[PDB]
Formats: sequence, structure tokens, C-alpha cells
Amino acid sequence: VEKVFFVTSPIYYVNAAPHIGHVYSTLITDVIGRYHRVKGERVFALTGTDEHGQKVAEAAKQKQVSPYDFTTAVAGEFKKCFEQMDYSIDYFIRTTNEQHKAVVKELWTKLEQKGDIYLGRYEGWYSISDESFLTPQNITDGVDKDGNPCKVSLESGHVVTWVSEENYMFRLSAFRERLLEWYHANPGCIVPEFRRREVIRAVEKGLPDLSVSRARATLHNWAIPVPGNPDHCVYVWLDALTNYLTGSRLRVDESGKEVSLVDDFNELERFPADVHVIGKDILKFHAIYWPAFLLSAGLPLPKKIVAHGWWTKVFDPVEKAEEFGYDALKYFLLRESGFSDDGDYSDKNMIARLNGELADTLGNLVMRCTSAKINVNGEWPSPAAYTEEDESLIQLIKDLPGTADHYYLIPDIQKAIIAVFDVLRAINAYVTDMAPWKLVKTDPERLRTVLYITLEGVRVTTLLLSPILPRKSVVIFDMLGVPEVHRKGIENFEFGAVPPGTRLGPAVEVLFSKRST
Ligand code: MET
Repeated sequence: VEKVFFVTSPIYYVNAAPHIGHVYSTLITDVIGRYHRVKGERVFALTGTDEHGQKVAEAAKQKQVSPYDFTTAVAGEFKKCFEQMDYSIDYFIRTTNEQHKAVVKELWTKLEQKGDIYLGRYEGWYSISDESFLTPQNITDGVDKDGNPCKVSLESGHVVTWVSEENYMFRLSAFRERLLEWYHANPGCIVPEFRRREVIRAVEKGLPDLSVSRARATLHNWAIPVPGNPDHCVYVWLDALTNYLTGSRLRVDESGKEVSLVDDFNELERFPADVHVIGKDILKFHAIYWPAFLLSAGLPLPKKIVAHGWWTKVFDPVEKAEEFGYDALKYFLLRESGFSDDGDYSDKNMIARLNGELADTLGNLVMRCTSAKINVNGEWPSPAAYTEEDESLIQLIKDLPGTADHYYLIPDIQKAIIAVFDVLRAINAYVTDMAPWKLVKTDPERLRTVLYITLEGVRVTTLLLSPILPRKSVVIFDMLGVPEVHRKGIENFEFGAVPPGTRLGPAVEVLFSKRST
């Protein structure tokens, strides 16, 4: 089914300035979106801000300014950050948007009509910071900003409070069987696998109904009213999760502003999401609540939720990008960490990867095959006959796109990078064995073959690395003189797509500059 590939980030609470957490989540969303655009697919990537709720309102009250002013300002800080980071997100959604609120009301009303929302009570624990209902098994003893004894969440460590409110309740308990059927029929719907298993174990244990409204005083009147009941506000999470639906329904102009909300999601061919990128801290809301709501409303379910290893709720990414380069930092963040906190994020390791992989492996190779000493005609040469060693390298280059494609689709961007760099290491080894610098004087016919394979390997690896290194990839292709048309599209994943006789671009000038150890 040819639709628009729909990839999302979470929408971030505006209680606080943007930091690495949000940058990382949105980076992953951006990389996926970029890969599918490189593949030649229609893409709509979404990110944004989560602006209502008790947590934000109390942050605004702490800074002594109105919630409207506060949210608008911080939303601006997030936008500025994502421009600075040079993402290619198609739209930035804010839950304060009137068209978003409209959608929330439509969805709420649908749930109510299907009989899945009733008036009840929630009596139990709540983490305002996580906007999360917790059971007594999920709390323990801790301390508040003072240092007084209190209760805190086991999930997150933030303070919990007991809540006793008459609330509108969603009949989540009724969706346990269908959610379990969903997880089992779609065993790749949650990545990584151990997080999928975690969700299943949880839903197996049983599901309580879920409070989807709060008394308006509690949220300092900073939330969406419940349709037909002004005394209640819609739970920030139902509000927040609904952004995905809203985004799927907005026509957006070339400038990036929302201009229209379509009635039927199918008009824009985005819903449901093909990939929801989230942090591990909000898995339950996306893998349990969200699909339960969609099941109630008869809406289609997302294909994949990928939950990465860091919590999204001192290390300044803009500052490090100014120091080491933007693409470099992006490469590091995506290469250093798989689905764990077990990444080494120090300057030592940043420089180690910068010098070792980016400069020594990739950059060095680019200069070798474009060098005036080795590539004396400044062109793609026409290869002669291939040796078995030539063919071994060629096979790797041919196999690479299929391998990288699967990884990007899991999605597992770390493994995609590793796969490309395995081939880059192999090309370097080949170049070292063939010693093309010596062949310029000794065997020009042989050099043609060696140089051509090298150039082609570099092009193909660069193409598959272009979602990770969007700017540097362009520089590389410019050096190789690859025409624009060949920088995109699955047809150009194939070996030999750039014909011999193509001229290299002019030289000026380093690709990645190494740094003091
Ligand atoms: C619908 S995604 C909501 C995410 C939440 N606002 C957070 O920052 O953790």
C-alpha cells in the first residue's frame, strides 16, 4: 500500500529548555525520515511540544509569568534548537494549536459515543512530573527538593502525590485481549524486542481503567475542556498522544505553517504512523494507552514503536556541534549508543570516533580516490578486467544496500552505520593491498580498475550514510562529481550507476579535521 511514510518524535513538555534528550529523540526521527526520502518515498516527519497540564502550568507559576506567554516562549526555544541542529522535520506541532484541540474533542466524543468513557473516580498515586498514574507497587520512599521524607516513583524518582478525584474514566480494562492479539500478530511492532516483551508481560498481568480527565482547578485551568463538561479537562496524555492524529490531518504550506485541517485522515495518506520514535520513559503510553484509544475509535494502529535507551524528560548539543561539527556529533550520538544507557559520551570517545572512523576511515578514503597524485585525470576511470579480490570487494558493496535497508527499517540505526563502516574498512584494506599510488607509474590499466571500484564504494557507502551525515555527504558527492540525480533513489543503490568519464568536482580543504588526543 503506497502511502506517505509517517515518522514521529514525541512532543516534549515545555516546563524546561530543550536539552540533549529531545535533540536525540528528534535526531532519530529525522534520520529515519531522511533515509526514506533517499529511498524516493513520500515522507512526513513530525515533532513538537506538549504545552498543557499541571506540570507546565506549575513551571510557568514558578517563573511568575502566564502559561500562554511561557509556553509560547519555550516552544520558540525548541524551534530554534531544531533549526540550529539542521533537521529536516516537515512540521512542528503545538498542543495549544486550535486545530489540535478540535481533533482532541472529535476523538474524545468518539470514545464517549462508543461507550468507552464513563464517570468514575481515581483514588491513587500520581507523578505530576511524569503526568502518570502509578499503583502502590510503583512507589517507594525518597525525598523532595527540601529534603523532607516523601513518596517517589520507582519509574522515574520524581515526587508522587495521592489524588482523590471524580474523573472521566477510559475503559482500558476492556482492551487487554485485543492489545495482546495485536502484539502477537505483529511481533515487530515494538522495538527493541526486550521492550516488546516488557509491554506484553505488563498487559498480561491485567489493565485497570484509566483516568482521562481531571478537575479543572487541579490543572490550574490550563488544558482542553471536556466536551459537554466545562468542570473537567482532558488528561494531558490523551491530549498529547492525539498530536499524531492531528499532524496526520494538517495541510502545511512551503513556509511550514499549518493552513488547513482535513476531516478525514485518509485525505493526506499519513495515518497511522509507520514509526513512532520515543524514549523508554513513555513506552506504556504509546504501546498500551494509544492503541487502546485507536481501537475504541476504530482508527488504524501504528506499524512500529521504537523506544530508545535514554530518558527524554552538563551536555549542550549545539555547543558540541560548534566544536566538533554537526554531522560528526549526529554520527557520534547514533553510533555510540544502541538501545542502552551503556554509551560512553565523553570528549575522549567523541574525538576517538571523529579521528578513527570519520577522518581516518571515511575522510582519508575520499581524499585518496580524488587525489591528483592517484586520480591524475580527475575523472571516474573505465575499469579493466576484475580479479577475485576485486570481485570480493564489489560483492560487499553490492550486498550493502540490502543489509543497510533492513537495519534502517527495524529500525536500528547503529547497526546500519556499523554495516556501512564495515564496507569502508574493507575498501581501505583493498586500497592498501593494491597501493594505487604505485600503480600510477607501474600499471595504469590496473589502476583504472582499482580507482573505479574505490570511487564506487565511496559513493555507495556515502549514499547510505547520507541520512546520518546530510551535509558532509553533499560535500563528498561534490568532490566525486556525482550528478544530483544519482544522489537519491533506490536505482542508485546499485553498483555502477555513475558512468566512467564523469568528472570530479574542483578542489579548494579537509572533510573531517582531526583533534588533539
Ligand atoms: C505524545 S508524546 C508526549 C511526551 C511527553 N510530553 C514527554 O515529554 O515526555
